[PDB]
Amino acid sequence: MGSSHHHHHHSSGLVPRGSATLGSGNLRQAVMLPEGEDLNEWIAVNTVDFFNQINMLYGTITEFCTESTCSVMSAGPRYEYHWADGTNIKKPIKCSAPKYIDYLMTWVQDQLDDETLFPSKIGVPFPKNFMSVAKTILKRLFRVYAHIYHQHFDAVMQLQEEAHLNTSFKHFIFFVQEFNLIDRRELAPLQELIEKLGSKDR
Repeated sequence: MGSSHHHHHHSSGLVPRGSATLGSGNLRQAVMLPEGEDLNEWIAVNTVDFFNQINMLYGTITEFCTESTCSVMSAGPRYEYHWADGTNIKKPIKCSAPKYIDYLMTWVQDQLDDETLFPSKIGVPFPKNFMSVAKTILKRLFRVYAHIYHQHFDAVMQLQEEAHLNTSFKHFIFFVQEFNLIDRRELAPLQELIEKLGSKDR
């Protein structure tokens, strides 16, 4: 009615900071054969590296994957996901991300440690066997990678470093593109995520 006085000042928004930076240079050499090495070896060399780099960053964000939200996966005695063979492998069972991922990284991690598809001794045919086996491995590395994007994109940011996922994607594409070994529809689900993200250079 008369002379009243009222005021309130407040503005919160303190964002935390303190992330580390990895100085990975001379990555170009890692994209193309070293000086002059065999191709069959190159493929096997980059596989362990590629899968190791992708499998490594996923281990930090994989812990984020929670809830049944995983399109339901097959795992367990009664029903489980088997590799190599493809005779009826699609049934609903209790299986989370860290669970299905295990079988994904397991298979891959196995071959990298299974002296048979790698160069060591004479026996297995690289230009025939290593190709079929390697084709199943490469497809697995990317497939699992996308998991971080779709299944838990936010999880990437929640871990401070997010550009890492996108950065590694370049080497995953540039590498296959440089040698021209791309194929399958796996490439389809790529132009979309790139367009949505955009292009930030400056």
